[PDB]
This record gives sequence, structure tokens and C-alpha cells, in this order.
Amino acid sequence: RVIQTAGKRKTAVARATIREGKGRVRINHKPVEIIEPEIARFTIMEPLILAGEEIVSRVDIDVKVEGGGFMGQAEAARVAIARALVEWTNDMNLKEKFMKYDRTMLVGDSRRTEPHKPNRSTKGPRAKRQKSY
Amino acid sequence: DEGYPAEVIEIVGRTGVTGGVTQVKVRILEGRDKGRVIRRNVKGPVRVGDIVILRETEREAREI
Amino acid sequence: NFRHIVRVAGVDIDGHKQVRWALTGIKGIGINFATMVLRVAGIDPFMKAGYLTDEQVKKIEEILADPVAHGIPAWAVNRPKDYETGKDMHLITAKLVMAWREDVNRLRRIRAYRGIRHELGLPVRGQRTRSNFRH
Amino acid sequence: QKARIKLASTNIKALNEVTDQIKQIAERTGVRMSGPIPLPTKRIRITTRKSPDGEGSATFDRFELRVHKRLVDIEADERAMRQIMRIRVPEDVTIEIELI
Amino acid sequence: AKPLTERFFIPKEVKVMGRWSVEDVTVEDPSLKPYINLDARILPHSHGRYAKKPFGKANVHIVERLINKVMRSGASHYKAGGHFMRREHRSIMSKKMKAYEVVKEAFMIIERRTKQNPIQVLVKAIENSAPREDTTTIAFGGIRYHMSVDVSPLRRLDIALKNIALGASIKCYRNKTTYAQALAEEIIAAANKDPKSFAYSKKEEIERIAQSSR
Amino acid sequence: ATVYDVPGDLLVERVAKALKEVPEIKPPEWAPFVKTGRHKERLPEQEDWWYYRVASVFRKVYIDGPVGIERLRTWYGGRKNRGHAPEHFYKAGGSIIRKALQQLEAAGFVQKVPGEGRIVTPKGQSFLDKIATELKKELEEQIPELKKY
RNA sequence: CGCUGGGGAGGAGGCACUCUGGGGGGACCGCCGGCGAUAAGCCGGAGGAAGGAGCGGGCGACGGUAGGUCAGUAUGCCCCGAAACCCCCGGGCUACACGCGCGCUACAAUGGGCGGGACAAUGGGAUCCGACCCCGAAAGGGGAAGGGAAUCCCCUAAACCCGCCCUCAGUUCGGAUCGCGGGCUGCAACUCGCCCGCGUGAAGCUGGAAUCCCUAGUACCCGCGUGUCAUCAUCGCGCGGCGAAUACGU
Repeated sequence: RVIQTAGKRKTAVARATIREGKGRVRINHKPVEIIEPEIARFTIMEPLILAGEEIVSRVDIDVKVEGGGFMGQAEAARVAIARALVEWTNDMNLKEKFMKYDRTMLVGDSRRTEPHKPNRSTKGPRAKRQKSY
Repeated sequence: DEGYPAEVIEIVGRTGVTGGVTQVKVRILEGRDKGRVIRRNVKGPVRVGDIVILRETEREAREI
Repeated sequence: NFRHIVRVAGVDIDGHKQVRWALTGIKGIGINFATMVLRVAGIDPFMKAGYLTDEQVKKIEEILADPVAHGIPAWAVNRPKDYETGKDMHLITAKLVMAWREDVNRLRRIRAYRGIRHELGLPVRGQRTRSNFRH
Repeated sequence: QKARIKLASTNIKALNEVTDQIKQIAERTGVRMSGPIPLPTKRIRITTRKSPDGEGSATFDRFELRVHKRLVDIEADERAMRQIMRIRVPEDVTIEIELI
Repeated sequence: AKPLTERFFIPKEVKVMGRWSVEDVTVEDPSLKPYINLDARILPHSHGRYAKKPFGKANVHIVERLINKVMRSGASHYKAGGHFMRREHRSIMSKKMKAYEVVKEAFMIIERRTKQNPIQVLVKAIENSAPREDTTTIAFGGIRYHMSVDVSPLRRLDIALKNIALGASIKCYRNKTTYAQALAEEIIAAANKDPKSFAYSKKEEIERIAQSSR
Repeated sequence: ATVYDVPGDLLVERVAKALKEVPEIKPPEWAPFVKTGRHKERLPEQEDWWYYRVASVFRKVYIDGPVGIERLRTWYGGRKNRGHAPEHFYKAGGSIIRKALQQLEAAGFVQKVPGEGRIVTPKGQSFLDKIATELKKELEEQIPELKKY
């Protein structure tokens, strides 16, 4: 059988597909063990290291991510992978462990950018040219 | 020179000219005068339960 | 086999440094032209200066004497299309300053805008001088 | 052979009017229709300055003109064409027809 | 020329960066335990959460706090070490990767020299660099004073971490020495209580001035 | 066993080391004195940069093909220092890419589609796949987690 | 292709996921405690996508300032009406001993260079965007599919990661200024335009008194769109990428 799940971050959207296999994880056709940099590789692999080999050595996950920078893509993939593993296992111990470690694995992040305003519109909404006469 | 600990049990109110100081009551521990409740001023965010180290035990800050 | 001070035409260059950078002590040779010349000659531009044979120095001097004959396209030289001969050329320490001076002097002689500005010591090309260019 | 009809307008009520008219037109008879399909809304934005002079802090008005877009495919039958082309379109809606 | 066994690193157990453990780390200061978080994690990265809640910074790992303190530019509106330090485009600001790497190499050097746990060494440094007494202006009747007040642990932590990072920045400014080596030197000196540590010096100075004008 | 299963830098290295036997691939006359785009200031320091560039173009045609010579210009472009003015992005030059692709076609590693860039042939696909196989056989000892792939 | 395990590209066919856009639900201090006085309300826990007018914007009262605009249009009084009316041709607003405001680039290793590897969003497009192919070292030149734009194009962004050179030095830091040459727009580039190559290589070694902006995807850092446009962005208005420290006060 097959299961599909999704994950979202700021302007990034990931969709993961899980089935039974040997333990292969691929993001945009390339393995996860050689993803760069380290600070994104670890972000993506935390859920697998949490679950363990006795769960990941029986599944094959493929993720397709689009939009919104490499850190955001990594976080979206992490969320999607966690949700897919939980829906595939139907176990509550794993879900509780995830909620304790970080509740944003399963729950999403609800933070976007604030529109900019007209004093120095280029810089931000709360930033403006100085006055030092 | 190691200080004498003391736990916070009640908050009195803010002080200072800019509002950056807090008056509290603390009971001493591990010291010559243990269990004695006194009043002291404190800088920084505090809440009931925190522990503050005192190099003295005989200042007894003045009330507002 | 190490020369702390090597004598290339007119100039004494450092030895502890690589050749492509030592050759920049000369006036008229940048890093790019130096790399071009060393590649045309057949010399490792990353070699320590001072590990240079008389044969190598002579070849470099000949290329500098006339590079376009030894390759060196006509678009990679400081003075393409000479005023009175054509004959794309590359000038170095002594003749470069004379070329600058004679250009400016002919301008001054025919009494053109650029020459008058050179005389007065003011910006020449297009700049505005109200708020900046203050000594 | 099929016929595609594109609707554009600033008012949504007129769009719904015409689309439901043709929907009944196509349901009375038994004919295959897809949609109506909503396309991305297009905005003409114009930001400009308020003051007619240069004095005073700068302030900006941002005007917008919105255009909503619907698509329909009708299967291009004779009865459908007959009883579709005879619908008074509200002037605040543009409609263009053509066969694939 | 980093070897591949360190370029492509894959952790097995749940440790800090996959290399260093915490279950053997102790804290003696009874005033700083509830604010020094040592929960087992792999990535010390919180994406801005815990900042809106007043006391939310206690749920953040100490290593992440050190990283965020190190992710600075220097002394901008005040003088430290006798100079302004304004980089403004050569600065690691909004760049957590470089701070991650700095802290990683620093911990490696610490492990090498001391052959102890660098997190333990950092904890010792904090405890020996945290101040207990400060000054402030208090008014009564209509005149101005300068009194002696205690300090809260959540503020002592900030002071200590900031001072360590500032010492590293000083020692790295315009010198063949690197930011990681500077951080390691500062941490080792602060743990061993040597006067050549900016943080320990500042602690002693503050405590002296407070004991004076109390 | 495919390109997607190993890093790109190591593969480009090992392919530049191998493209030297192919006699249809050689540097032109104006190569030893030239820059790679206006956005650069100094010439390449390596004396064998032609083969690295050719290998990179080869792998890019493999990955993203069909692709013509205006998107590879964007990929090879970059950020220029404009003096006292702020920095901007500018594309690279096209002669390098044209010559590389023509050499590869002459060698029989790519072919052109009538209207959509160029693609690799089976002859070239085999080249990349075999080099990647060797590289992965060398790597999966340093990182045993690659064996299951 | 490696080991028969894998991995890719099409077409049929689906709409499941993403996305798009119409309608509707959802949060109300509603539940449990303490404070306030038993009220009005305040501070905490719970579950929750979201908590305490959820977050960010638009609309800005009676009046008053002899605040700015008759050089955006309308308008009394006075004035020119052979002209101060309006149309061409050349100059100037770009002139520079100096004082000041707002900025860009820097004074280097929390880096410069070379070669490789990645990853966005907002918007716009008819003599307009222009893929694709061929010329040229580059700027650029010649043909030309498709697109009246969920169909084609502008568009594989930079900061970031990897390896090599440089190792604390007016330097492989920094780019001002100037010479020679090659180009595009335009009826016309001297006064007075923008781009490219080779040379040249000025101050600048973290800055006194004093002063400025910022409480969350906010500030710092990085680069793209559009308006002005025949050609010209260190500007305005907007878009995303990476992403903090402190205080919950007076």
C-alpha cells in the first residue's frame, strides 16, 4: 500500500509518499545521508532517529519539496515525514514522543511575513530613515 | 567569598527611577541566620520560587 | 637556485612571492597580463620568484618587447591603435608616462575642453563638483 | 468538437447570473459541461501621492481594480448553442466564445 | 581538507550535535539549575519561538543560547576593549550556520586540550563568571543615590554568556587568531579562573564596585 | 548507481579527469587568456579549467535537458563588484558554452532537439552512470549508509 | 547502471495531493482557580490552527492653525496685450576656495580571489516579452517558435556549502582619479548620457562632543520586481531568502 502526506512552511510546500521497503529516504531524487549543509541534514533526520531503525528499516519515503529556501524546505520535509510515519504506524507512543520533543513536527508553524510600509518600504514595516539634524 | 542563598516568597512591587528594580521578601538558608525572613531589592525578572545568593545578611532594604 | 632580488627589465621584483604577483611591481603589467605572458612563455605562474633562469627572464623580456607577435591579442594591450603608427603596442615603466604626457600635451596644444580641465586640475569626464571633490 | 466560453467581470453577482443561466441551459438538456472553473483574480494596482505640493510628510493612496475570471466548456451541441447565445449579458461582464 | 567522516556525519544516538552527551553534566550553583536547560537534543535550533512569552527562554538549550550570543557583530554603540567594533557587512548576523561551525570547532579544541566534556566546561565557566551583585539608582525624598542590589539568575546567565562572546570577539579583532580559537581560550580561562579572562575580570570589577558603593 | 546518488563536486572532478582521453575535446586558441564573464575580475588560476567547465555543462545537460544556451549562462553568472555602486547580478558568456556543447556533440555525448536545447545520448548516459558507480563504490566504505541505495 | 536490484523520459488516463476561488463553520474570558467588592474587569492553567479588541492594514469627528499649494485644474483684483501671448535654433538649471542633511563603498580573516554545488516570491509583457540556433573575448549583432498571458517569456537570484592560493601586511585589503580602444539608444552624445577590455592605483588602520531606528518572522544581513523610461537607479513603492538579543516596566 501507499500513503501521501503534506507539510508547509513559509512559502515552502513539501509532499511525502511512504510505502514498504528497506529504509531509503530521498528528497528531490537524492539521498538524505549526503544532504548539505549539516544543519539541514540533522533537521530532516531528527524524526527518523527518534522513531528508530526498527520502524524505518521497513519503509521507503520519497519527498518532493518546492519553494521557500533550503531551511524552510528542510523543515517542511521534516513535518511531512513525521506525519507520514505517524499515519503509517498508527501508534500513540511515537506521537507522544514527537509531541514531547517538538510539537511543531505534527502541528505546523503559522508565521508569515508582515507587509512593508511607506517610510523605507524596501527595508521593512517598522524601519525608517533617521533624523540627526 | 561564597554567598548565602535565600528563596523568594513574596513580591512587593517595582522601584527605582526607571522601574528596573524589584523589592521582595526572602528567607535565608544554609547561613548563620537561617529561616529569618528579610526584605531585599533585586535587579532583573523574578518570580515566586527563584533563588538569590546574598554576600550579606544584614542590610534589610528600606520599604517604599 | 633562489634569487632574493631578481632583475627583470628596469625593475627589481621580490622572490619570496609568486611570479604572477612579483611581476606586478612593474608599471604597465597587471595580474591578468602577467598571467597571459607567463602562459605564453610556458612558466608556472604559481612558482616562487627567484626560481627563474636567465632563459626564462630573456623570454619574458622578449614577449614584453613585442607581445602581439607572440600571441597576446590586440584587445588585451594598454595602447591599441597608436596615434601615429597604428601598430598595437604595450608600453611599460619608461614609455608609458611619456605616452600619457604627450597625449595630454597635444590636447592642451589644440586647446580642447579636456586639456583645459587638465591644466586647471579639475575633474575631466562628467562629474559634478559642488558637494564633493574638495582637495 | 467543444465550445469554450470565458467570462470576465468586476461584479461577482453578474458572473454567477450568467453561469447559472448556462448551467440550467445545459441541465435541461442532457449534455456534459465542466466547471465553471475559477481562474486567478487579476488586480490593477496604482499607488500615488496625495499632496498636490511637496511640503509635509509623504502619504500614499493605493487604488485597486479587481477582475474575476471564469471558464466554461459546453460540448458544443446545436441545441446548446441555440439556447445559450440567446441570453442578455449584463453590461458589466465580458464574455467570449470559441470552438476548440 | 575536512575528512568525509566529518563532512558527511550521521548520528546514531540522540546527543548534542550527535557527538557530546549531557547525562553526566552537573550543576553546583543552586541558583542557576532551573534556567540551564540540558535536555537531550541533536539540533540546538529554535526558530524564534519562546521569545514572546516572558519566561520562555528557560525552555531553550544552553548551547543554542551560546550560538545566538555569538551570532553578533561586536560593540556598536559602546566601547569594549578600548575600541568600537563595527563590521556591518563582514558580520555573521542572521547567519546561524557560521555560528554553528564556530561553536563546533571550539568544542573540538576544548575536548582536545582538556579531554573533558566541553558542555561541562562551559557550565563551569558560566558559574564562575556569573555576577551576584550590581548597582542602580534609587531615589528617596527627592535626591539621587547609587545603591547595591542583588541580581536574578536569568540575568546572570545573560551577563555571563554576553561577556564570554565579547571576550572572543575582542581576542579575534584584527589578529591572526580565529574566532573559534578565541572562544575556546576564553571558555577555558573562565573555567580555570584566570585573570586573563574578560568575563571573570568584569565579574570581579562589578562586584568590587558594588561592595564599594553599597 | 545513477548521478542522483552521489555529490556533484566529486563527480565533476572524476569526469574532468576522464574527459582528457576524448580527443574531440580540447581548449581553443583564446582559452589561456580569457575571463569567464564580465562579473569576474581575474582569470582562472587552474591550467585545466576547460575540462571542469565541460564536465559541468555535461552534467547539467544530463540533469535539466532539454536546455539551450541562455539558462546555463544564468547558472554560471554571479555577483559583480561595481566599485562604489551596489552589487548586482549579471550573466556569463556564451562562447564557452557553445564550444563545450559542440565538442560534446562531436564526441557523441549530446544531441540537439529542433526547438528545445540539447539532451544526452545513451552513450553519454553510460559514461556518467559508470563514473558515478565507481565513485559510489569508493564512497560507501567511508559512509556505509550509502550501501542500501 | 552494480550485483536484478534500482533510477529516469514520454503517451494514455486520473484530480487523489498541491494550487486556484465562491459559499460556510471556528474564539466567546466560553471552562477551572486567585485577585478586584459579591460587579465592571485583571493574572494564570486546559484543550486548541489560532487566545485574550487573533495578526496587519483602510475609513480619521466639532474646530483651529492668516501651516503648504494661484508652477496640477477652477477662480476674483491688478498687470502684458505688439506683448510678459506661442513656435523654432543654439546655451543653462550638470558652473565650485567652502558650511550642512540623507545615503553608497570601505578601512579586511565574523575575509579577498579562482573553480565547482544548491535554493525564491511579488509583478509586467504588441512593432512589447522574446525561448531556440548561429556569429563575437566581452559589451553586443543576425534570424526566429510561442504568447493579447494559470498555456510563452522576463526567471537555474544573492547571501550559503566544498576544495585550492593568500596569513595580519597601505597587503592578492580599498577603489577614487586618469590614458588608449570597442559598443547600444536617439534627428542630435563637446558642453552633458550608459556598457565592455587592457593599464593607473588617491584618501582610508573602527572614528571627540553629540545624536538616530527598532518588542516577532520584528530588527540586522542578502539580493529581485515595478514607477519614472527611446537611452539612464547609490531613489520611491513593494516582494521574498536567512533570522536574533532584552523588557512584559517607569
